[PDB]
Amino acid sequence: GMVEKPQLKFKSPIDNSESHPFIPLLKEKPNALKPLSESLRLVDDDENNPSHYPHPYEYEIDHQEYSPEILQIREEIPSKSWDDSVPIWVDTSTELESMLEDLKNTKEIAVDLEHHDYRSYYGIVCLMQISTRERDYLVDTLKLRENLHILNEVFTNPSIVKVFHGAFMDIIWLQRDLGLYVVGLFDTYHASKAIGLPRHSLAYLLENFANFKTSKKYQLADWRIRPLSKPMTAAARADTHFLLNIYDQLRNKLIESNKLAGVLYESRNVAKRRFEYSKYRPLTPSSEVYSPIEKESPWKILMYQYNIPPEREVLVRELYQWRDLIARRDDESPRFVMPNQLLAALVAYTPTDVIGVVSLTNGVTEHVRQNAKLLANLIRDALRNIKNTN
Ligand SMILES: [Mn+2]
Ligand SMILES: [Mn+2]
Repeated sequence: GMVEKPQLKFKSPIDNSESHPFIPLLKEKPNALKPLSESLRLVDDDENNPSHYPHPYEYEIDHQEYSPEILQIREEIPSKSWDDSVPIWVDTSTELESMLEDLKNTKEIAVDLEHHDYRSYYGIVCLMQISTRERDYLVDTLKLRENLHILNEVFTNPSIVKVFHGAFMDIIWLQRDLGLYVVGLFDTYHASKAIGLPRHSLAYLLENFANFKTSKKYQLADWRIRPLSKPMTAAARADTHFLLNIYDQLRNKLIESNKLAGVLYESRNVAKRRFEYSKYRPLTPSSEVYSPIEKESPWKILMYQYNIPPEREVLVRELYQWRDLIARRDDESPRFVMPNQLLAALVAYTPTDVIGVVSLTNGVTEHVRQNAKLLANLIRDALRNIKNTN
């Protein structure tokens, strides 16, 4: 079909202006050790790190003690039979409340998410998967975008282990879109590395410990689509359905070889990762902070040198900045507005009228088609400025 942009239905409108450092969406702060008061303040310009808000749960992540049953080798619990249950679809505040009540009665849960970034500037969390020893949950993070914050009661309860595989970006996505934080994380990716398994991916773990073969024929899928297709519903359920059992085996092996403390340390730091706008990103790019990383051509004159002439970097740069502004304005990804190959195509052929712009041998996007005149003017200016100057 066409898929209507889910953003249009968000309770709170999106803001890509980036006129202030990221502000935590957190209004309440359960399992608090340090009041939310001190949390929402600021950290005035340093030199390495410009002004910004700190991670609202950083303190707890450092002080909150782990569940004593995590340091103990325990009899593992096999994953429940896939066919013995259906994944529980959650898309109403009432369904959300019941799941929540259920999660509060666990010792650990497995969590994962599905994300979308083609038709959104920063990106949007489209689905959340949660598994208990007994059931698999599929949460519509689109329809419940503003309600999900209540999961912090469990996501920040240090008495409940939250298991994720390589959650470095998921931690970022969770705060940015849902204002969710995690205290009591166990990252199976770091567990796999510490133990020294040949491969460290989720698929590798699923294949060898749960005899489940994965199909990456969905990491390019569109998670905004409602209802979810059977195959996508299954592939999402598979992210958390087998994870707690894998958690048991890796944990026991870590205790058995005295490496658990290191994995918990690595995990606390994954959970401490803070999301910030590229504009207010710290100088030295560290793993402690994340800011939007262009998924396309090198800022300005690209290295994909489509034989990019000398005096055309000004043109290149204007196209880049124009693209970014339109992307931000319409809340779209830069590639949806204009992919590097098209941008490159414009710079290479330098069309100066609408006909030239829309008939580019390569092809054209809706945005380029709708701004053909502006682009033809922009390009014409670039050429005129060249013929002059020198
Ligand atoms: Mn994930
Ligand atoms: Mn997935």
